[PDB]
Amino acid sequence: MAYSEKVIDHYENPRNVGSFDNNDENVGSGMVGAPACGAVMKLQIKVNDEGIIEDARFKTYGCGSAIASSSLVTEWVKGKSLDEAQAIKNTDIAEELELPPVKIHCSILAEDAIKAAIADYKSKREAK
Repeated sequence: MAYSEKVIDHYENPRNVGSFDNNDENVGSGMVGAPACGAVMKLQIKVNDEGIIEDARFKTYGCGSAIASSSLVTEWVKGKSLDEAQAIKNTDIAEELELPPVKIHCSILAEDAIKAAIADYKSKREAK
């Protein structure tokens, strides 16, 4: 973990783009990153009483081209259950957009980021 000269980003001074304004007593957050990858995958989700994903958000964070691995995992979780989304395998996200051989790991973070949110939701109702 180095200084990483790429902090404090702003797109023309947005207005909380990719967020549902604070939590909703049932929102899970998933954040993942890597040292050699030099990036972070942040995605939002919304689960109901039943336990199914009804809403899925995503925020930008990292210097690079538009990441499809995130926009793909988001549209997939949108309407999927907790187990279903957590069942997703990077292999599916890899062949989905056919990521480059440069850092295939970029695909593993896509499925790993979404899961981080599912595990965060259960923690919101586990302690209350």
